[PDB]
Amino acid sequence: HHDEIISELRELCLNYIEQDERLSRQKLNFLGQREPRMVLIEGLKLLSRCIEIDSADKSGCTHNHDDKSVETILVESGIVCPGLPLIIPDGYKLIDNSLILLECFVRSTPASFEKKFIEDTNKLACIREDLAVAGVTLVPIVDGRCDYDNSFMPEWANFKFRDLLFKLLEYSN
Amino acid sequence: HHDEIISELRELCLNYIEQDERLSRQKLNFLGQREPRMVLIEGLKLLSRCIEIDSADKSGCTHNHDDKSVETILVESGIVCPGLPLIIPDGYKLIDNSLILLECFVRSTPASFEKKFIEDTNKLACIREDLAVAGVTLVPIVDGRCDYDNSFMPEWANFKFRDLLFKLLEYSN
Repeated sequence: HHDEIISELRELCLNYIEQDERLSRQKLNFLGQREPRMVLIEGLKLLSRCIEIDSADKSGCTHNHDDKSVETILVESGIVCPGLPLIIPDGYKLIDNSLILLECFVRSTPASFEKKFIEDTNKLACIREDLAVAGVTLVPIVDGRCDYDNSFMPEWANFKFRDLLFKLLEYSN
Repeated sequence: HHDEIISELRELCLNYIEQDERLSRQKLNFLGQREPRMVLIEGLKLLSRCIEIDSADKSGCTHNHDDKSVETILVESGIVCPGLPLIIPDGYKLIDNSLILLECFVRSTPASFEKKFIEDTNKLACIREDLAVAGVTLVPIVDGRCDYDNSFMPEWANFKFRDLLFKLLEYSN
């Protein structure tokens, strides 16, 4: 049954995902879903959020909890940068006149890993000069990962959570 | 003749490598060599230094000009971190209580690119906790590149410089 899969996903979320406050909102969004395709989508977002927070912590920056744009981040610290592409980083840290910007990703093949690393590098590089004129030095960080492992979940639970999400995806295919 | 190759390398160094002060010492070390194997070694170091400075500038940090260790960097800012692995970053920036550490590399295949990215990531990750106890937050940056291009050299000159270094390597093989 699809209800059994959903119930297993619920118990993994509650018992095996570390109780970090930054995950609370997404865990609740996930637990509030009863429709299989919505459980699947919120489950993918939950596992992605674990990876992003893990990357922000390892990179020494603040996880972009409320999906703020670079434009928004600078405005909130009293920095005016007019005419700037829409970039939503995974992490950020405005320190003195330096703006740490973090992009993280997961790729499973070396060729897709390198392609994505170069794309994320170019994405951040595009705003270096725009920030420089506003007196801000870009510190761009690209964190590429080869798997979906993170500090908030034991490896077996992360694997089981992905196995259950796949069964839910098959049920909706 | 090997003297013709050396003379061509000399003119490329002087006429086609941008006159950035951070390259001056290595350009002079290179120009002072007359033996083929020493011209080759100093030429590889020169092209590597162009890439490292280019990475430090793009990463918003200071190029590690005098190959200082992490231990040394912290001592010079009045930060005592006792018992720390020997790590010489390509770049650094101590800002407030945050230590930006930069590792850069060039790899020509996607598999070697990913292998090296993960190794450089782990190298920096090893000191996160050691720095954390000394009140310093590590901001580790790994800049992987797919080629030897840099802002200090036109693409044709960078290619010719590598072509001439290869002919010098063949002469010494």
